[PDB]
Amino acid sequence: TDLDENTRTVPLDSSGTTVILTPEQVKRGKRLFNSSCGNCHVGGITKTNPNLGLEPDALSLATPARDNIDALVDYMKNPTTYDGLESIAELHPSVKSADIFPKMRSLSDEDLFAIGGHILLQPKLSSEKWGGGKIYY
Amino acid sequence: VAGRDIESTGFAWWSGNSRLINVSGKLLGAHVAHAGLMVFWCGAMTLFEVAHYIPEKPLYEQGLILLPHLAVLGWGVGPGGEIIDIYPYFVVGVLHLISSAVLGFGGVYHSLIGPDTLEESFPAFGYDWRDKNKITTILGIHLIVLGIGAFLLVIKAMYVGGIYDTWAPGGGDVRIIDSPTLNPGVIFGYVLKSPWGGDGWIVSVNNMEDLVGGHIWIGIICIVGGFWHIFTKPFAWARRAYVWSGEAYLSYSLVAVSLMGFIASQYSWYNNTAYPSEFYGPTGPEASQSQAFTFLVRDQRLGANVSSAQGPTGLGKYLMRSPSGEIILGGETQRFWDLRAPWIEPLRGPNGLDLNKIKNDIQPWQERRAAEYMTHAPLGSLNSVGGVATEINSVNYVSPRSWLTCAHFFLGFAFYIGHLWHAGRARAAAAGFEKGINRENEPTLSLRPID
Amino acid sequence: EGTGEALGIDDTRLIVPVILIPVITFILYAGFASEQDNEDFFDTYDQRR
Amino acid sequence: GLPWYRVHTVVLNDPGRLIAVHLMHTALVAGWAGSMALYELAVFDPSDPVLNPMWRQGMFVMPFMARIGVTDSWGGWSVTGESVANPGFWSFEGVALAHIGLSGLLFLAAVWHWVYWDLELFRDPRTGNPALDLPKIFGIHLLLSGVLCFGFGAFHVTGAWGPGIWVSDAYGITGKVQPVAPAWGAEGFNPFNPSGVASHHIAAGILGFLAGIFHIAVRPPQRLYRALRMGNIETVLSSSIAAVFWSAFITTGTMWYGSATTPIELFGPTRYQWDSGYFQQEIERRVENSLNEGLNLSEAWSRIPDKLAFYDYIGNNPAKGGLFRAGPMNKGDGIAEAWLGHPIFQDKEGKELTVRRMPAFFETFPVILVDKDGIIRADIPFRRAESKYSIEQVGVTVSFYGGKLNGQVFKDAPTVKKYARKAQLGEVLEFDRTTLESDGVFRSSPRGWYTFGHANFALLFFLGHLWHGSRTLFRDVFSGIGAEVTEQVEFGAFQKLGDRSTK
Amino acid sequence: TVQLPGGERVPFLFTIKELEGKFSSSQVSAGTELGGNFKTPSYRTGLFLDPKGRGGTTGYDMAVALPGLEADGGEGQDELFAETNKVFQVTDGSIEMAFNRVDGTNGEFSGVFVSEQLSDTDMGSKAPKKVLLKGIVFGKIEEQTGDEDY
Amino acid sequence: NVEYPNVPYLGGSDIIDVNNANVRVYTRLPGMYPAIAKKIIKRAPYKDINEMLEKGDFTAAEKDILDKYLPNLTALEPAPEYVIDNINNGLYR
Ligand code: CLA
Ligand code: CLA
Ligand code: CLA
Ligand code: CLA
Ligand code: CLA
Ligand code: CLA
Ligand code: CLA
Ligand code: CLA
Ligand SMILES: CC1=CCCC(C)(C)[C@H]1/C=C/C(C)=C/C=C/C(C)=C/C=C/C=C(C)/C=C/C=C(C)/C=C/C1=C(C)CCCC1(C)C
Ligand SMILES: CC1=CCCC(C)(C)[C@H]1/C=C/C(C)=C/C=C/C(C)=C/C=C/C=C(C)/C=C/C=C(C)/C=C/C1=C(C)CCCC1(C)C
Ligand SMILES: CC1=CCCC(C)(C)[C@H]1/C=C/C(C)=C/C=C/C(C)=C/C=C/C=C(C)/C=C/C=C(C)/C=C\C1=C(C)CCCC1(C)C
Repeated sequence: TDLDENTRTVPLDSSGTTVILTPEQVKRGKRLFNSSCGNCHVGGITKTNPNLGLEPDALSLATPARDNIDALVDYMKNPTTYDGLESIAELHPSVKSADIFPKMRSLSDEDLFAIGGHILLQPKLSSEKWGGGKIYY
Repeated sequence: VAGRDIESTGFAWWSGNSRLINVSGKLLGAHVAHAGLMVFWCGAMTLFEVAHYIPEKPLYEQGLILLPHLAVLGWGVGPGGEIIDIYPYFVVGVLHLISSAVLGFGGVYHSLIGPDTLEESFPAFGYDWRDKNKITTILGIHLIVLGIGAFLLVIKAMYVGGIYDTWAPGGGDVRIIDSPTLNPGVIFGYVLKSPWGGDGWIVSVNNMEDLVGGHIWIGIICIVGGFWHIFTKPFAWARRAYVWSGEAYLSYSLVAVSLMGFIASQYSWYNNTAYPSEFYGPTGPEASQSQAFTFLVRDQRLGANVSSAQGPTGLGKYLMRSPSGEIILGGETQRFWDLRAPWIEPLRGPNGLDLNKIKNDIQPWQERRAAEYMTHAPLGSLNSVGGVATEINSVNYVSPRSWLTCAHFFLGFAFYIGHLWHAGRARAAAAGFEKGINRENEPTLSLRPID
Repeated sequence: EGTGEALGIDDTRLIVPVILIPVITFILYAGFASEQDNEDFFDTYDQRR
Repeated sequence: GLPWYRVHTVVLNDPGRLIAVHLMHTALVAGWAGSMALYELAVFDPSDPVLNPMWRQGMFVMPFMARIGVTDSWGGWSVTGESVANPGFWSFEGVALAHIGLSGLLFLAAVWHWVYWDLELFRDPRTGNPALDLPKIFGIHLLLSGVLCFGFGAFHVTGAWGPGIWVSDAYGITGKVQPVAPAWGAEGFNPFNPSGVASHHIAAGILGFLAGIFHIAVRPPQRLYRALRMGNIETVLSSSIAAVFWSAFITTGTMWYGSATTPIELFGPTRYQWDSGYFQQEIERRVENSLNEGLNLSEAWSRIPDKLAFYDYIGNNPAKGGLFRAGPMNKGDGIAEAWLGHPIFQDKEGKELTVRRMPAFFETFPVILVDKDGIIRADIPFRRAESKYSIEQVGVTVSFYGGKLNGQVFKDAPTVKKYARKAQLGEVLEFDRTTLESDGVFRSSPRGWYTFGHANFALLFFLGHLWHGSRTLFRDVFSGIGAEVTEQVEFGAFQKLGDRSTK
Repeated sequence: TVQLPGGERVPFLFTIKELEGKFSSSQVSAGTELGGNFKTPSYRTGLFLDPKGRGGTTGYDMAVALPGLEADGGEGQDELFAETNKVFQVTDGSIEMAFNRVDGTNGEFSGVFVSEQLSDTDMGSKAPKKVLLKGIVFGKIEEQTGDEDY
Repeated sequence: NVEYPNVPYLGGSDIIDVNNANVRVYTRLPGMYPAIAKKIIKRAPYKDINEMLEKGDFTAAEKDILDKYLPNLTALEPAPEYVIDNINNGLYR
């Protein structure tokens, strides 16, 4: 099947609103994800802390829930622990910590939007590959 | 056509350069043109790296191999090994590229229109391969030149800007090496150290004082030896122990250069002082110890007592004892317990990793460095898919250490093969049976039968 | 192991063989060498033994 | 002199001595047949034919006796299971002794032909040299082959003056030696129709007989005589090896895939009966029509014969043994004693789980209990931590129906797991592992061993056919090439290769 | 791990884990002795897998390399239950440290100890052997800082 | 151990056995993984969930989270083979 709009529609906000990503947006999101965070987050996993992956189950059960574009984009600038009680900006790539993480310095709001779109688009592409790990390679 | 065909020389086109052995001027042109090739590649490649360099990523993640050398020499890099300016790299590139034009003109001149043999028009430069004194004078001149190069590195490290010390107090930084170690027991203590684990021979340089002081020693040695060879002739023990032909000299240079290739490959693989991990990326030992460090910090943060945690086999999951008793990171990093890097020494006491520092005083920057070096291990494919062989195609990355080590190990083995070929041929041609066995006087038929 | 001794020589005893055995071999080789015609030659190798 | 690999070439041009060596080889083969029969009878256990048949005991050569009539023993037992009251001479023992006696007589004939070799029968009247009129000898032998084929088809297999042949039902439950009427028509070419054997052996034999009358009467054309080197016996050797490996491949195929000439109760089932669930489907339809008759699971499964349940078991598969796991099939899993019945797996609620069966390819297969539609429901985990489909979590009970363990409802998790491991291998049985000291690794049936041996022999005899065809067609250049080769082999010297009249 | 006369190898986990030592006084000095019992965990944990992929917390629950042995409906592989059933068993030991030197300036003390425990059981397959260790001890006594989080 | 009847409560079911469950299982229950689970596993052996709430030293917000997820939590007999691997069992992804 084509990259239809049904695949390209991803949740935007916590209420339930959706947004249809453009092909340029998903292309840029894939490139930015592979360049800025693929080293640890290849395949929707976390190499440094595999307890917390990027699969939709983990993002949905995060506090705040990270299964939407606004929540993901806020995480890319105000990262926190899985329960949302401690700031981990000094240990996580964030646009507010780009001097110590020189890959986040060039990202704009649209870049963060595209990266979140890539993250939310992936699980629709595969039933278990995104965040599945070795078992589904 | 004379001197350039099989009929008048006995060498085919594919052994074409073998027709240059006794043609001194044309051979000089060959050498100078090839040196022009070398400097051309240096300038062109470092300009290519400057053009493809993006200021976001570090050098080791971008596939850059040459700009790390200039950064180590102390150009355009600030504290923490952050490349702040890349204009000196451009200057070095353009200088090499422009000098390549001069060297190429000289080589093409001497190859095509220059005198064929220098032994009648320029007796000072002309030579015979069998004239030991003149060849030794040439060798001594080149030794003096090499000593001048070593002293150029010394001058750069001591006076002109200084070099990048990754072990510097605070973070790694460009600093003047004011007090190199000139003690013979240290410099030649490195040379006589073993190559095995923990010793490392000359790959185990852990400070720039030893490096600069031993480069002073190399400069003094080379200049003294060059003046020795200019004013001396080979002794009788040497005169009977070598084949005095051009191919023999080539084979000697080939074996030496092959050994250097192997040593340089292991320098790039294991050393992280002359090849700082912030320019060339983590070593394999560094990446493994970084994985162990990251998961130690994670599990300690989650309530585990890492010192008392038991792995599956009874050994430490995070911390154990080395075979000599030092407290070391556990798991399969136990083999890499000889790693010493500026980001992990801070937690190291006399008896190994200090448990108090490991428990209470691991800084966030150490965790960041460990995560970065874990995710950027030397593992990768020929098509540059970073990670283990069973990884997926999302990360495009092979460490510069892997490239340099593999390339120079390859070339070292290849040049050992070249040495074997050329040394055997030199011996056979000197003895005079490099073309075949004489049907008239076959040595085997004169030999008494065995058994 | 991993201590960095020059040539692995941790005991001073190890040097006695390491220096003397080459010296006895050198002494035996010198009797051969002194018997040779040690003048220079213009050839790829010496055919005189 | 004559190197070790050419030693049997001295008898190449000595027809009497050739007959002698052929006689000695025939004597050795007949003696092997007799001795193998005697050893098998010594080690055979005729007590239990349904759970310890011939093919479970490693009986290689006895099924070939039982295939075409010899189903009885002088000891008062039969492979069919019945007790013989008055066995005839032609039992297993009588066949073995007859083969030994024939071996001795053939040995004596070999001795006579070796000593008395210079007979006028072997000398050409025209030239006086020793020779063999191979095209006419072939016609005589083809007459003999046709007569024997027709006699076997018309008298032995049809039982007009013979026992008949082994015939069995679709599932190897009721099989016996009986006559088969010839199946003339297309049905005779069904490989699983035993009647097609008779139709073959009659008709083919007749044609063979007619062919003999041709070859004795009609001399070869000169063109084929010079092309095939009919005056060279090594032509006959090459062609015979060719036909022999052809037959070996065909027999290997009919053995592995099965046919009417390889009954399962004589050689065990095939791998494909296990792969397609051939016996599982039959057992299922039997119990289904029993249930439709008003019976319950216990009664329905009790009506399934033990032999049919024994066929539905992976250990009987020929594709489970090993190259160096040697001996009877009983030396592996053991001697089957009884059938414990069908283990229905009632989950915690009551849904029927089923353990996925081991494919023959896998030495070790995970124990997973798929649902009716087949979504995985329960399994035996490798990693117990974070286990979703453990039998403990889901909850399973094993209710046995049929067999000796009938009407028993185990509902603990351990005992459920133990019988899940058994149900992975098909039907569950009890085994004696002490009589033969069995080591618990599966072996191959006689079907698999026949297939292995004859496949390898067929390939090696293809090599032999290549070698001897090469020799007979290149006899003139055996010792090496002469000087004539240098002129013809030049490029463009002759318009036609080899021929020198051209240019 | 150690090797005995005859060439038999005994692995053991020399440990004082979960020790409950009792001082022989209200003040540590030369002649004071600290002693008590401790619980030694298993040499191998549950995650350890034997050469045939069998463990406590994971692994096969059968001898997979003998499917014909598991084919039997009567007993199956019940004979190999002792080797297949991996059991994490925590053993007991005792230690008696005797302090022969003590310092009040640094809080440091040193002396000798004798400890008794049991060796590796291979998850219950082996029978444990008693191990008697003797040696030297160092230690220090300080004031609780409140950040130890014991 | 070819039999361990408390496997379902090791992280694969809706109920979690606190005494011998890995930290990773608390990722299933929102708001408990990094902070609450650390204190759950610190004083791991509990007679029951009530003794866990009394003994765990939880702050008021942590107690509120635990009140939310009480029916998902239990405390069975501690298993040494599983307690030793309660923070890192080698199960990563
Ligand atoms: C590093 C590479 C290298 C170098 C430096 C040389 C150099 C040389 N080779 Mg060559 N050679 C090489 C590789 C190389 N070779 C290889 C790979 C092969 C195998 C095919 C050969 C096969 C070979 C044979 C068979 C022979 C030589 C010979 C020679 C010598 C004489 C050339 C001559 O008169 O040709 C004349 C060539 C030409 C007129 C063609 C034009 C070539 C132009 C000058 C190249 C342009 C270069 C550059 C763009 C100019 C820049 C100018 C500057 C001002 C900017 C010369 C010293 C000859 C020799 O030994 O003579 C005694 C000889 O017979 N070579
Ligand atoms: C391996 C290098 C090499 C060698 C051994 C030779 C050898 C020779 N060349 Mg030369 N040549 C070379 C490279 C080389 N060349 C190059 C690179 C070029 C291209 C520019 C030329 C171009 C060239 C030409 C065009 C001619 C020769 C000729 C000659 C011959 C005479 C040299 C002479 O009179 O010197 C005299 C020396 C000088 C004039 C140099 C003076 C020094 C100046 C001022 C530079 C100072 C540099 C400074 C010290 C460096 C500081 C270093 C610091 C950065 C650390 C001789 C056989 C001649 C020949 O064969 O005629 C038939 C000839 O006509 N060569
Ligand atoms: C490019 C470098 C170079 C080259 C090609 C030569 C070539 C020569 N030198 Mg030497 N020489 C050089 C540099 C060089 N020298 C320098 C810089 C010095 C110091 C001043 C000397 C001092 C010197 C003297 C005093 C003499 C020579 C002599 C000789 C001749 C004999 C060489 C021999 O048999 O060595 C034999 C080598 C050995 C027996 C072993 C070397 C000992 C070192 C310390 C080994 C240490 C171990 C090492 C680290 C192991 C690992 C190495 C690894 C790379 C494989 C020959 C013409 C002889 C001659 O006839 O002069 C007129 C002579 O007597 N040279
Ligand atoms: C395709 C050919 C090829 C290419 C492209 C390269 C490329 C490279 N090699 Mg080389 N190499 C090759 C073939 C090749 N090699 C072969 C066949 C061998 C033999 C086996 C080697 C053996 C070899 C070794 C032994 C080493 C390299 C290394 C290198 C790297 C650095 C080059 C350098 O600076 O050298 C050195 C350059 C020179 C000798 C030229 C003169 C340098 C002067 C004296 C420096 C002056 C410095 C001073 C501070 C300047 C300022 C002065 C003043 C203002 C104060 C580079 C990636 C190095 C590396 O990183 O290895 C891991 C290294 O150590 N190579
Ligand atoms: C310092 C470097 C050096 C120098 C100056 C020379 C010089 C010479 N070599 Mg060479 N040689 C070298 C390194 C060197 N060699 C090495 C490292 C090897 C080992 C691989 C060889 C192997 C070698 C052989 C086998 C022969 C020579 C010969 C010669 C002479 C003629 C070569 C020619 O005209 O080629 C012209 C160039 C070409 C035809 C281009 C060929 C390009 C090839 C096909 C590409 C590489 C293929 C493959 C990847 C190599 C794998 C190598 C393996 C060990 C890993 C000349 C004196 C020949 C001779 O007559 O000696 C007296 C000769 O027979 N050399
Ligand atoms: C109406 C009379 C009649 C009837 C009913 C039959 C019935 C039969 N004939 Mg036929 N037959 C008859 C007359 C009759 N024949 C006559 C008059 C002749 C002439 C003498 C023959 C000659 C004849 C031959 C030569 C063969 C049969 C065979 C058969 C059987 C076919 C079914 C079967 O099992 O095939 C199974 C066998 C096949 C389907 C033949 C396979 C042929 C392929 C091409 C072989 C390929 C081999 C090759 C080397 C492999 C390379 C690759 C590999 C290594 C991977 C069956 C019993 C076949 C047989 O004996 O089967 C056991 C057989 O081969 N018949
Ligand atoms: C192709 C013909 C054939 C076939 C299919 C079978 C089939 C069978 N025979 Mg065998 N058997 C045959 C010929 C055949 N036999 C012959 C000619 C003899 C007389 C020697 C025997 C004697 C015999 C006996 C005594 C017994 C069997 C038994 C069996 C059964 C088990 C087979 C086994 O374990 O193999 C195991 C085979 C191997 C371990 C080796 C196979 C792999 C290759 C061929 C090895 C080649 C090695 C090579 C020559 C190099 C050796 C080097 C040397 C220096 C050591 C099986 C039904 C057993 C049975 O159940 O009887 C009731 C039994 O006890 N057979
Ligand atoms: C029935 C078929 C048959 C017949 C009649 C012959 C006959 C002959 N072959 Mg043989 N050959 C055959 C099949 C046959 N071959 C096959 C299938 C192959 C392929 C492997 C060969 C390959 C072959 C070669 C390559 C050569 C011969 C040669 C010969 C001649 C001399 C052999 C000799 O003296 O060996 C003497 C043999 C020995 C002293 C010991 C052999 C021991 C063997 C290897 C192992 C044990 C065998 C075992 C006891 C019985 C096998 C059972 C059977 C069911 C396979 C002779 C005319 C030779 C020839 O042409 O000479 C002019 C020759 O060089 N043959
Ligand atoms: C000034 C500036 C600003 C921005 C960047 C920019 C790059 C544009 C830069 C410009 C740089 C420029 C224009 C650099 C010029 C460099 C030039 C022309 C270099 C040329 C070097 C010449 C070389 C090697 C010659 C070597 C030739 C050889 C062995 C020939 C070999 C051969 C010979 C001798 C005989 C037989 C045949 C064979 C084998 C081919
Ligand atoms: C080595 C090898 C390679 C490949 C196959 C295999 C792995 C199986 C293995 C074995 C191969 C082979 C070819 C084995 C074959 C064995 C053979 C041919 C054994 C021979 C058995 C023959 C016997 C007893 C004959 C008995 C004869 C007797 C009393 C005769 C006596 C008599 C005589 C002589 C005169 C008349 C009266 C009377 C009493 C009948
Ligand atoms: C520069 C630098 C950087 C980092 C810190 C460090 C301290 C290492 C510092 C100093 C480094 C130093 C001082 C390095 C010096 C290296 C040395 C002296 C290496 C020695 C190499 C010598 C070699 C192969 C000798 C081999 C000679 C041979 C077979 C001669 C020939 C022969 C002989 C002897 C007998 C048999 C026949 C044959 C084959 C003709």
